[PDB]
Amino acid sequence: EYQDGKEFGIGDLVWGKIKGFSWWPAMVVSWKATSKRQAMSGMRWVQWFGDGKFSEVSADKLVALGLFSQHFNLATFNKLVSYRKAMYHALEKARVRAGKTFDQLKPMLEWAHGGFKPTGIEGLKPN
Amino acid sequence: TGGVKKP
Repeated sequence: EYQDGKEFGIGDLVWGKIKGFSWWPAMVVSWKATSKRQAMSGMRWVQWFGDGKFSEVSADKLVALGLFSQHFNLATFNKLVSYRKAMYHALEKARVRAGKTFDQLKPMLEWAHGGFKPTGIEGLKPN
Repeated sequence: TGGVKKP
């Protein structure tokens, strides 16, 4: 699945961009998780943190969640509790995976905005 | 409240 030469694989934490919304954190999933259909070549199914819904998104409309400060939207974060909830669940997941200990958002956000230290982006990988 | 996200 997803053998199209384009970026991203199953389990990858990503920012995803669909019409009408800020960049939003998501996880790349298999089409079978979606009970929908196979993604068009060049595209990935993602499941969004916060609301748990699925979108089929172009691999060119996805970036690694690791590039955090570059896509974090501070205005959206201040404006929307749904975005703040989305950030928590996505960063929680980021934490567990990498090795990171530490309104409980604060040091998660700082750690994220700071570049996911000590581990770096490398510790965001799925397995 | 489930399924596919609507833009």
